Order: sequence, then structure tokens, then C-alpha cells
Amino acid sequence: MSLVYMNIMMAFTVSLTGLLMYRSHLMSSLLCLEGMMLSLFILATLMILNSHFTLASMMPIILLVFAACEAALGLSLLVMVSNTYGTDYVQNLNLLQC
Amino acid sequence: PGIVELPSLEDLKVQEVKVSSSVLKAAAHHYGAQCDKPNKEFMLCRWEEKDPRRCLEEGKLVNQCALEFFRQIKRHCAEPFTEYWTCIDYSGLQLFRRCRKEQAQFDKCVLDKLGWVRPDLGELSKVTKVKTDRPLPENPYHSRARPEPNPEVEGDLKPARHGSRLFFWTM
Amino acid sequence: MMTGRQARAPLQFLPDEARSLPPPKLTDPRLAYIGFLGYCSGLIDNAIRRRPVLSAGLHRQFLYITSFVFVGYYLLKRQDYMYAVRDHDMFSYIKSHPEDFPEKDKKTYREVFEEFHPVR
Amino acid sequence: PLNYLIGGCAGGLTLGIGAAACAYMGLTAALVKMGQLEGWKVFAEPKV
Amino acid sequence: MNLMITLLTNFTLATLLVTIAFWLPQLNVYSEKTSPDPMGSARLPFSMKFFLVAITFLLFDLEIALLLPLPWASQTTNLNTMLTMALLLIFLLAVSLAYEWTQKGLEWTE
Amino acid sequence: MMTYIVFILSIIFVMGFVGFSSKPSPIYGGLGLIVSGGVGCGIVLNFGGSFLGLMVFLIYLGGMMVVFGYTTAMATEQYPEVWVSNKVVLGTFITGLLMEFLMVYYVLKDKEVEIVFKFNGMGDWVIYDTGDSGFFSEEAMGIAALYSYGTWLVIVTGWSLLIGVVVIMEITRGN
Amino acid sequence: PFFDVQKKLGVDLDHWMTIQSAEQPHRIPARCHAFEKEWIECAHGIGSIRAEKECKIEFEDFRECLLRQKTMKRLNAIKRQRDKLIKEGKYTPPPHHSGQEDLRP
Amino acid sequence: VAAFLKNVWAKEPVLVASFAIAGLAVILPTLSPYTKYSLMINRATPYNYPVPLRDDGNMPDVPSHPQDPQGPSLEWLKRL
Amino acid sequence: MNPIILIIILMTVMLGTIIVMISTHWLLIWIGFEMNMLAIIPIMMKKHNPRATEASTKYFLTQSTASMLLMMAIIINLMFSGQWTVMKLFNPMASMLMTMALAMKLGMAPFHFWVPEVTQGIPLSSGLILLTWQKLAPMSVLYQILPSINLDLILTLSILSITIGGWGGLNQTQLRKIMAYSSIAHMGWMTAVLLYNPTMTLLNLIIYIIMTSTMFTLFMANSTTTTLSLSHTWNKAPIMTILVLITLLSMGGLPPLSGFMPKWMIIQEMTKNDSIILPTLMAITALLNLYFYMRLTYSTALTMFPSTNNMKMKWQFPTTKRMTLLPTMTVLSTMLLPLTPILSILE
Amino acid sequence: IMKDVPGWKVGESVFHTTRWVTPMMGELYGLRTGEEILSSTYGFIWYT
Amino acid sequence: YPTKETAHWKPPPWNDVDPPSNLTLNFGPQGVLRLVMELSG
Ligand SMILES: CCCCCCCCCCCCCCCCCC(=O)OC[C@H](COP(=O)([O-])OC[C@H](O)COP(=O)([O-])OC[C@H](COC(=O)CCCCCCCCCCCCCCCCC)OC(=O)CCCCCCCCCCCCCCCCC)OC(=O)CCCCCCCCCCCCCCCCC
Ligand SMILES: CCCCCCCCCCCCCCCCCC(=O)OC[C@H](COP(=O)(O)OCCN)OC(=O)CCCCCCCCCCCCCCCCC
Ligand SMILES: CCCCCCCCCCCCCCCCCC(=O)OC[C@H](COP(=O)(O)OCCN)OC(=O)CCCCCCCCCCCCCCCCC
Repeated sequence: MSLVYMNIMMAFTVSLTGLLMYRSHLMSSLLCLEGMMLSLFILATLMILNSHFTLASMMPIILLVFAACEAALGLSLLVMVSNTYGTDYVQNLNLLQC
Repeated sequence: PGIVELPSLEDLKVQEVKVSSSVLKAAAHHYGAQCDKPNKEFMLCRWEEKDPRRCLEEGKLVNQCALEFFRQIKRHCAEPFTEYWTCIDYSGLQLFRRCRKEQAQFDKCVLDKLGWVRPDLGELSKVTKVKTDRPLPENPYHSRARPEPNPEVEGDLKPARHGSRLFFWTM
Repeated sequence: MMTGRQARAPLQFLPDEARSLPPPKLTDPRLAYIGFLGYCSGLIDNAIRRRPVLSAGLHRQFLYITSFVFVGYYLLKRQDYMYAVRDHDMFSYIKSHPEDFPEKDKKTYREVFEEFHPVR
Repeated sequence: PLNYLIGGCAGGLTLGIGAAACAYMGLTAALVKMGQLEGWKVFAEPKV
Repeated sequence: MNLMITLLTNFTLATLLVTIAFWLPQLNVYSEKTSPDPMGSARLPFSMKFFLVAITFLLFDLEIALLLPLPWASQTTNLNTMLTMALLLIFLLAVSLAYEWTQKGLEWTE
Repeated sequence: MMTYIVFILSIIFVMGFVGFSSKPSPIYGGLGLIVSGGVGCGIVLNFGGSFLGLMVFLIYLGGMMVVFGYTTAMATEQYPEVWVSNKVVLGTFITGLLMEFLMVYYVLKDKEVEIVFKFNGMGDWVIYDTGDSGFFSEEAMGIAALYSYGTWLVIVTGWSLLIGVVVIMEITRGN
Repeated sequence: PFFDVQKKLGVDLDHWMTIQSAEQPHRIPARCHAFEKEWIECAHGIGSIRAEKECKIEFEDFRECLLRQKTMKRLNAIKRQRDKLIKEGKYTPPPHHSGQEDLRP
Repeated sequence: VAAFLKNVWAKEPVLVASFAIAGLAVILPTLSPYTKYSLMINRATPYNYPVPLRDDGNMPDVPSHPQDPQGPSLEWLKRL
Repeated sequence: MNPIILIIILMTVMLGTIIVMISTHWLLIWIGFEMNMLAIIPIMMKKHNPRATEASTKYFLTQSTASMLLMMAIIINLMFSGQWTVMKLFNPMASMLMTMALAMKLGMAPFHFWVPEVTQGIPLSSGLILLTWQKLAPMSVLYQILPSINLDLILTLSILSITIGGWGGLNQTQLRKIMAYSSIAHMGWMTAVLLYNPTMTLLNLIIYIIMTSTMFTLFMANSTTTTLSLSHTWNKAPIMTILVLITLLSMGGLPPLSGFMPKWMIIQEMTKNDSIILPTLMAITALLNLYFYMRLTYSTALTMFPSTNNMKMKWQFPTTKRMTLLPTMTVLSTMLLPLTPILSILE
Repeated sequence: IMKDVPGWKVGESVFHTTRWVTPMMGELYGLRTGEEILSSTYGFIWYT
Repeated sequence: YPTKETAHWKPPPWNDVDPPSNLTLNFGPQGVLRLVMELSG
């Protein structure tokens, strides 16, 4: 397929596997998730600009708005977790084992 | 598939309007007034044929009528036009509003020596009509035959023969 | 399956060609069973709130029965409509494609040979 | 069918449950050869 | 290209002034100083209110991102629709501010 | 080299995602995602989507990664590092960035031009300026038609942002 | 369940951003306006199952307009043969490919 | 309605100015005699080429030249 | 929570699902999922304990990853089709990623690892919303993209869902985890028949929602969250002792109850398509679900009865809980098998 | 150029239609120098 | 059914809530006054 799109998808999959491999923090998970959003923005933008398709120019702005509202929701969840425990560690989030 | 058919380099030779963009923009309204008919024949041919290869002779007529326009400027009103496009050419955005006295002198000499009235605000953006002697392109997209649609339903709606027929449900 | 049929007239619960069909009678055994479901919902509604089950809330049990019969009448009308559409589409498709639905030759049993398997 | 019925049972004896997988692995391996015989599709293509 | 050349010039001047301002006083052999705060050593206290003003910033900033194509939106042929949606976006930003008011959200950093 | 600037910025973009995705800390991860957002914004700006790249800088890096860094600073308690005199505290920084940019150069090796020169992207890559648009940006007018054409999109987006304000004020109150 | 409320109520909520050949601001066409219009007018109303095999040619033309894989492959073939004929030496570039001839308009 | 208004203009004049300006911005363009001219100026701004029509023989309103009398007028815009 | 804010947020949940259902554009699908997730998060944090915050965090992470994979599927569709119509997809990569994203949204296995934890952490009403209303939007998208869905992928996810939702319910005493593994098994049953007859998918979805809402309404009406606390119901409210358990005999799928209707119609429509091994093995695993849920039925209307003394004080108070539609849902979840050919209304 | 390569047709359209397709950047400036390609494909984007 | 790895799981609480400071600043002399504050935000 097309050349720069392979790079943007590869960036998406690297940030996916970063989200799919937790090390320590919930903030690193939100970072990998929003890197996924960034790569989606770049890829949608490059397609819509390449196609000269006019009415989808407003699409990546809406992607950015909805997913940054999503990220605000994730930061508030992380803050409530960190006020419960003291740290935002993912191993403090394991009370639902039983 | 098939060989794409291109015109020869002798089909593409025409005398070029070798002037700059400010020179074109300075005579723009008089060009739209005076060279109206071959320009509009060409743009009708261009939005109807949808192909630059079927429009070459009308484009040559456009280039010819543009050259005759600028020769007719050159024979009569060379110095007011040069004074006007120099002042148009100084500007970065090439403003008309910075150059009203040179515009007035150019329009004065052109209306005196040639009788060309500069078009009013609104005229050059009108949709005009063009009389042509070429046929209308019956398939400009070169679409092949369309697939035959699925047959619709017709006839009245009789009830279900012995109901739902779901294993033992008699209705 | 039949989603391409009701796409040209979307979100019609009962189309205008449903009215060529006879409606279910009010003595329909399916509708009588739905009224029985309304009566059972009324009885459970008195039972779960600790009321005398056959006595309390006759207005309430009667609205239960009436509501289930009222919904189930239009449900049975749509059911009859969709099976009528199924059979109409089937018969028009058999009539339109004869080469895929040939009449198979029914041979009498004097020519039809079956292998006999004795039980002994 | 009997060929994989032996080889699945011997797979149970090298599994670790010894004669339990003999009635399980060989009975699953028997279905594979019978499926290859009579064309049995578990992931069947939608037709109707 | 001229933009990127100017950005590279500004970055190189900034890094050069940072490099000079770090390396020029280190040529001094001044002294090796021994043993180089209001709280003693305790943890950073989390403040819920600073986080709330950061999120309120982010949400009104997304609403501003919706508001940005309005000088281009004024040029349209469907002006009644455009004016209605512009007033509706600024009204929803105002309704967000009013809800942020009336739930004591803008308090002690009002 | 200068023709291939979009491909080069994409390679920098993938390397920056490898940078923060290995997750040394959320603060260095945030720094790597800021750098990656800047170079991916450069990818967008080198097609001619200038409003969309400025939306990246103004909104993504300008609000959202600000709030990410702001929230990250209110957790993950800081601790010092090496601070020996200016060879160690800045010369190691310069050598580390020199190794990083030499890695950016070193991933563009003969195993890479086998993918590049076989499937040559430049020559025909950015076809955005193919012919004339006119006295407008197509990208700007498509974004501007959010108000005339995109009525339902404005309604659902503004309602989701109002609901986002309400939702954050509910789940952060803790009551 | 696709509850087609937009076609039931006669409102347009999102059909306008759906395709490239729709009504665009200032009548800007997409790069593949004609190819998508031909694919849509081929595949209209006949169903997807007939459309995948009866309108395959219009769809291959439209996908090759979108992605230009055959065109990039042909250009890479011509340019790599040109590189081979330069390095072997049996070809020399003309003045209009070295920038020496003061272009047409 | 007049005691409350003076009370809120005494307490909170910032919000009174805000609601008054926003109310004027809402209900004022519906009352203006120049709102139609914004529409008429925006639809008279020629971003595209005025693609001409094939003259079939009966179009007495479509002109043949810009300086022909028939066609849309912008004399209202030069005069105002 | 302020009840006006609760009503506005529940209308935003419903509005997000309706936006997924009615829209023809993929961006509006993605918007409807974003709105649905954003709005359902405060319903989970309604009580503000650490378990609900942990459950909301895990739910946010899984649904957010699924939304990103959904948008990547949409973007690959725009590559290979240049358009945005919600219909079939034009790349097996986009079809695979969208099937994975919708399977993550449904909690189908192997993306099932959030559903028992999140259902455990949140209250019973929000668990009801998560196991009934949140299933509707991804099943609608799977209904509309079924010309593109890979058969082997959806059948693998369906059998892995039915097997893991079966073997999850052995070791459980928490009722919400039991309903979550029942959810995983039933979503496997729904997506098994999707590429053969999606009307049977809609039948299984509607009957499952009725039975699930009956079970969660009974769990709210008895204030029971565990098996051990459900077993005190006979000394407190004896009519609840039979309704919970014959609804639970419906949920496994057992005639003459209406929960046998979906699995029987699925087996019926998959053997038209010459698949005989697959409905047999899926319904054997449904019998494994019956095995564990019948053990729970024994524990509640049989052996482990014993009571406490403060039941003597609960006897003097009737219920004031609005057991809304509970007789209607209990009659619909049990006595609807004679009305089985009503399923044509979903065609 | 394309003489030694067998089975080649010069000016072969990659489309199945005979409709005029608008030429891509590399169909026009493809065999040209890199300075013309720079001024063609990043000229307006990089202009000041 | 408790195996080895699940035998040390205590059951969750009945109401699903679990068993779960303020800043102190020393404004030193750096008129001269030392203030030991107790802040609450
Ligand atoms: C001149 C103008 C006025 C004319 C008026 C004429 C009538 C005057 C009287 C007005 C009232 C009419 C009532 C309906 C007509 C009779 C329907 C009938 O018998 O159908 C025979 C029907 C088929 O027999 P057939 O000889 O082929 O047809 C004779 C007629 O042509 C039947 O006609 P068809 O072949 O066209 O029927 C269509 C189709 C025929 O059926 C079929 O195609 C076969 C499939 C039927 C469903 C099988 C499901 C099996 C799995 C689930 C089993 C559930 C558990 C069983 C019940 C547990 C206890 C609740 O029906 C269905 O599929 C509907 C589903 C079954 C409901 C039947 C009607 C019930 C109404 C009253 C319900 C009261 C509760 C009774 C218990 C609930 C269950 C019945 O028999 C059965 O399916 C066996 C069950 C017995 C039927 C219900 C008997 C109704 C009277 C009950 C009195 C005792 C109540 C005691 C208290 C409550 C229970 C504890
Ligand atoms: C219709 C057009 C669009 C209207 C909406 C958009 C307006 C643009 C500006 C947006 C403002 C957003 C925030 C508004 C919040 C209002 C509620 C509020 O602030 O209540 C508290 C306040 C008292 O202040 P307090 O709580 O004490 O604050 C500490 C400092 N003293 O109480 C107050 O100050 C009372 C505020 C309400 C009363 C103001 C009345 C002004 C009337 C002007 C004339 C009418 C104008 C036409 C519009 C209709 C107004 C009703
Ligand atoms: C193809 C299909 C297309 C779609 C068709 C329609 C689909 C319907 C899907 C139904 C999904 C139900 C979701 C849950 C109910 C939503 C409303 C709600 O939030 O109810 C819970 C509410 C919470 O109140 P709260 O204050 O939290 O109480 C806790 C104690 N303080 O109140 C309570 O807790 C009160 C206790 C009783 C709650 C009973 C709720 C029953 C709702 C389901 C009814 C049955 C489904 C409809 C019929 C079948 C439709 C398929």
C-alpha cells in the first residue's frame, strides 16, 4: 500500500502495544492511548487532504475534540484513583480479583 | 488496457501570451468584455467535453483573441496601460484600490481611442449563454451499460399459506 | 434476510399493504394467550407487593390484561404481515426463476426401486 | 478413523489423565478423519 | 522552507545562549561548596482544585477549538443556519460556565 | 533528501512513539509525546493542512498535553539525578542527543532504501498542489462548513462537551 | 438494528459528509469525483452481492484512482529502467528533463 | 421586574452587561433590515467560474454578454 | 447525585446508543460510542467507593482502546473506499479491526477480562445498564457490517465466549460476576448466528435483555449481591424465592421457558447452513452453564437455607422499592415460548 | 527508454475507462529534475 | 472451590466500601518572623 501511511499505522501499533503492555503507571497508559489518538489524527488528516475531499476537513477536529474530552475523563479517573491510594499504580487497582 | 491517446507536439504549438500576471490583471476587465465569445465557447467546451484533448482548437482561438486584444492595446494605449500595470505590479497583493488614477487614465484612453466600456461591478461574474455548432457530448464520462435493477414486488398480498410454518405452530 | 425489502419504506410498523391482509380476530388463541400473560402479570404484581392476589387491584389487573392484549394485537398483525411478505417474495422468486425450480418428475412406485432390507 | 483413534490415545499416554485422554484425544482425533471422509465443516459457510 | 530556516535559527540562538550561560561561569574555579524550603521533606500534597481548573481549561479549550472557524463561517450562503449554530456553541459554552458556577466548582480558585 | 521531508518526519514520528511507548516514566513519556506531536504536526503541515496542524499545536499540545503534564506533576513524586559539574550535567546531555540524532540518521541505511527506492514515494507524493484551488483553502472551507452543513455534528459535539463538564464535576466531587 | 430515522422523518443528519461526490462547499470536486460517481451509479439499488461482481471494473478504477498503486508501480518501473540505462550509459536525458528549455506558457 | 433589575445592576453589573449584550446578539439580527443584505452579498461573491450555458434557442433571461441588460444586478451593492 | 443530572446523563447514554443506531456515517457511530462511554462513567461512580472507581477505570481503558481501534478501522475503510457509508467494509484489515473493536465493546472473549470485574465494582442498576443497554450499539454495528465480517474470526470469538462464559461460573458466589459470565456466554450465542440469520441474533438479544433485567430487578428488590445473601430470601420474601430461580432456569436455556427459544432458533438456523458440530458443541457448553446455575438454584430454593434473628424485624416492613416492570418482565422471560413465531417482527 | 523490456505498451492507461483522468504529479514532473519536483510539490506550501 | 492460589482471598465487604493529612509549611527567616503553617490547600 501507500508509503507514509505505513509509518503512521506503525506508530499507532507501537503505541497500541505500549498500551497493551503495562509497566507501572496509569498515566503511561493514558499517554499511549492519546498517542494512538494522535496517530489517528495524522492518518485521517493525510487521507482527507490527499483526496481533496472537502467536507471531511471538519472530521479530524471532531476526532480531537471527542477524544480530548475522553482524555479529560481519563485524567479525572486517574485523579480519583490517586486520591484513593496515594499513587496511580496499576497494581493498586486489583481489588476486583475477588 | 488501452493506449491513452495524446496529441502531437505540433497540435500543441500556439503563440503564447508572454506577459506577466500584473499585465494580465491590469487589462482583465477589458479582456473579459472584449474577448468574451471565444473564452465562453472554450469554457463551455471545457465543462462539456471534460477533456483537454477535445478543447485544443477552442483554446487556440482563446490564445489568438487574447493576442489580438493585446496588439490592439499596443497600437493605441501603450503608455497609459504600461503606467497602470507598473503600479499594479508594485503591490504585493496586486491591489486595484492603490492604483485608481492610472486606472482612470487607462480607461479614459481606451474609451476614447477604442470605445471599450469597463464592465460594472456584477457583470463579468454573470452566467451567460453560448451558441455552439459542435454536438453535445452524449457520454462524457464514458460510462458503460448500467446493471439491470432487481425486479420490484407487484401483486396483492395474500396471507401466509398455513401460517408461520414454524415446526408445529399452525398460525 | 428481508432487510432489503423494508428499506425503501423504513420504520413502518404496519405498511399500507398490510391492510390487504385479514386482521387477527379478537378471539385469536394467540391473543387470548397474551391476555392470559396480562392476567399473570397482574397476579404477580399483587403477589410481589404482598396483596390479596385475586382480590386487590381489579382496575390494575384489568389494565394489565388490556395492555397486553392491546400490544399483542398489533404484534400479531406485524407477524402476519412478515410471513405474508416472506411467502409473496418466495412465490415471486419461484415464478421469476423457472430454470432453478424445475418440476421434478413424480414416478409411481411401480418404476421406483427401493432396496428391501429384511428384519430377521 | 481407527488409525487416529490409536494415535490420539498414545498422545494421551505422552500427555503427562493417561487413559482418560485416551478416551478423549483419540475420540477427538477419530472425528478428524471421519470429517475428512464425509466432509464435515465446523466453520460452515452461510448458504441460505 | 523560510519558516523552518527561521525556526532553526531561533533554536540555534536559544541553545547557544543556554550553552554560553551554562559554560561561561563554570570556567570559574570559585569553590567546591559544601551542603548545597518551607516544607521539610514531606510528600507533595495533591490539590483537587488545581486539577479542576486544569480540566475546566481543557473543556473550554475544546469548545474554543469548535469556535475557531467562525471568521470563515461568516462567508457562507446558509447564514441563518451558521448564525444559529454559532450562537448555540457560545451558548453551550456559557451553559458550561453557568453549571460550573452553580455547583461550587469555581470556589477558592473562583 | 529535501524532497523526502514528509517520509523523514514520519520516521521521526515512529521513533518518538517507540520512545515514549517503552515508558521510562510518565514525565519523559509526556516529553516524547510532545516531540512526536510536533513532528506529526510537521507531517500535516507539509501537505498544506495548515489549520489542522495549528489545531494540533493549539489544542493537542496546547491544552491536552498541558493538562497531562499538569496532572502528572501532581503525582509521581520527584527525586534528583546526577548533577556533577558541567561536563556531566550538560555534556552528557549533548552527547545523548548527538547519539539520538545519529540514530535518526542511522536508521536510514541501505536496508531502508530497499523499501524506499523500490517504492519511491517522492516524485508523486504530495499531489495537494495539483492544479488550482482559487482564492480559498479547500481545507479551510471544509472546516468552515461545520456551521452551514454540519448542524447535527455541532449539536452532538457541543452536547457531549456540556455533558463532559457535567460528568467531570460529578466524578471528581467524591460525594 | 438500523433504525432509519433520517429517511423516515425526511431530515438529513449525516448523508452530506458520506461520499466525495456529494454537494461540496464552493463546488470543489474531489480528486476521484468521477470515479466515485461512476461506481455509485453502477452499484445503486442492485444490492451489494450483485454489486461486488457486476461493478468490479468501476470499483477497480476508483480504488486505483484513490491509491494509485498501478500508477506508482508503472512510474517506478520507468524510473528504475531509466536509472539502469543511465548507469549502463545507453540513454541521455533530454533538455526538457534537465530544466533547460523555458517552459510553455 | 424593575426592583429586581435595579437590585442585580447594583449587585452584579458584569453579569447584567453579559446577559444584556447576549440577549441583544440573539434577538437583534431577526429585527434588522440589513440581515438580508449579508445573504445577498455572500451569494454574489464569485468564488467559482460562471460556467456558461449551451444556447438551445429559448433562454430570454440568460444573457449572451456581461454587458447585456438581462442577468442579475449588483447596482444595489454599488448604491446601498 | 442530583436527579436532574441523573436524568440528563441517562438521556445522554440513551442518546449515544440511538445515535449509533440511526446514523449512516462512521464518524457519527464513533461519536455515539464516545458519548455513550462518557455518559455512562458517572452511573458507575454513583456511590464513590474505591471499587467503583477501579471498575470505572478498567471500563474506561477497555472501551477507550476499542474506540481507538474502531476509528482505525474507519480510517482504513476511508483508505480503501474513499467514503463513509455505514455498510460493508472494503478491506479485511478494517473488517478484522472493527470486529475486534466491537468484540472488546461487548466483552466477548478473549476480550472478556473486564466484564466480571467492572460488573462487580459498580452497583446493580449500573450493572443492569452495562449488561443490557450497552450491548445494543455494537450489536447494531455488527448487524450492519455483516457482509464484511470474517466467518472464522466471528465463530472463534463466539465459541471462545461461550466456553469462557461457561467455565467462569463455577467458582463464583458473587451474583454480579455470575451475570457477567452469563453475559459473555450469551453474546457468544448471539454472534454465532449473526452471519447466518441476524434476526435470531436480535431474538437472542431481546430475550437475553428481558431475562437479565428480570434478574437484576430481583437482585435490587431483595438487596442481595451474593449467593449467600440471596439464600435468605425465603424467610423474608417468599414469592421472590421462586421468581429469581425460574427466571434463572430460563436464562440458561431450558424448556418450556422462553430462554430456550433463542438457543433453539440459533441451532435451527445454523443447521440449515450445514453446520452440525458447532451448535452441538455450543449447546453442550450451554449445558455446562446449566450445570453451574442449577447448582445455584439448589442453593437458593434448596439446601443452604439458614436464617438470622433480625429477619423477625424485617418481617414487619413491606417493600417500598419500585420493582418496575418486574411482573411484566417475569411473565415475558418465562411464558413466551408458545409465542415463538412472533420473532418475524424483528425481520 | 522502455525498449529492452518485453511486453510493454507505451502510454498504457492503468484504467479500464477511456475517460480523461487528471494527471498526477509524477505523471507530469516524474522524469524531471529534483528542483522542479520541489517547486512543484512543496512550492506553495513552503512559500513564506 | 478454593485451590492454592485462591485460598488467601478474603471476601469483599457487604456495602462494597473499603477501609481507606494536610500540608505543614515552615516559613523560616529566609522584621524577621518564623511561621509554622498548617495549610489545608
Ligand atoms: C363467532 C365469533 C366468536 C368465536 C369464539 C370461538 C371461541 C370461543 C371461546 C373464546 C376463547 C378462545 C380461546 C382460544 C381458543 C382455543 C385455543 C386452543 O385450545 O388451542 C389448541 C392448541 C392446539 O390444538 P389443536 O387441536 O391443534 O387446535 C385446536 C384449535 O383449532 C385451535 O385453533 P388454532 O389451531 O388456529 O390455534 C393457533 C395456535 C395453535 O397452537 C399451535 O399451533 C401449537 C403450539 C401451541 C403452543 C405450544 C407451546 C409448547 C411449549 C410451552 C408450553 C407452556 C406450558 C403449558 C401451560 C402451563 C400452565 C400455564 O395457537 C397458538 O399457537 C397459541 C399458543 C397457545 C395458546 C392457546 C390459547 C390459550 C388461551 C387461554 C390461555 C389460558 C392459559 C392456558 C395455559 C397456557 C398455555 C396454553 O392446543 C395446544 O397447543 C395445547 C395447549 C392447550 C391450549 C389452550 C386451551 C385454552 C383454554 C384453557 C382453559 C383452561 C385454563 C385454566 C387456567 C389457566 C391455566 C392454569
Ligand atoms: C438570552 C441570551 C443568552 C443568555 C445566556 C448567555 C449569557 C452570556 C454570559 C454568560 C454567563 C454565564 C454564567 C452565568 C451564571 C448566572 C448565575 C450566577 O452567576 O448566579 C450567581 C449570581 C450572584 O453572584 P454570587 O454568587 O454572589 O458571586 C460571588 C460574587 N458576588 O447571580 C447573579 O448574578 C444573577 C444572574 C442572573 C440574572 C441576570 C439578569 C440580567 C438581565 C439583563 C436584561 C435582560 C437581557 C436579556 C436576556 C435574558 C436574561 C434573563
Ligand atoms: C432491538 C431492540 C432495540 C431496543 C429496544 C428496547 C431495549 C430496552 C433495553 C432495556 C435496558 C434497561 C437498562 C436499565 C434501566 C434504565 C433506567 C435505570 O437507570 O433504571 C435503574 C434505576 C436507578 O435508580 P437508583 O436511584 O440508582 O436506584 C438505586 C437505589 N437507590 O431504577 C431502579 O433501580 C429501580 C428498580 C427497578 C429497575 C427496573 C428497570 C427495568 C428496565 C428494563 C425493562 C425490560 C426491557 C424492555 C422490554 C424489552 C425490550 C427489548
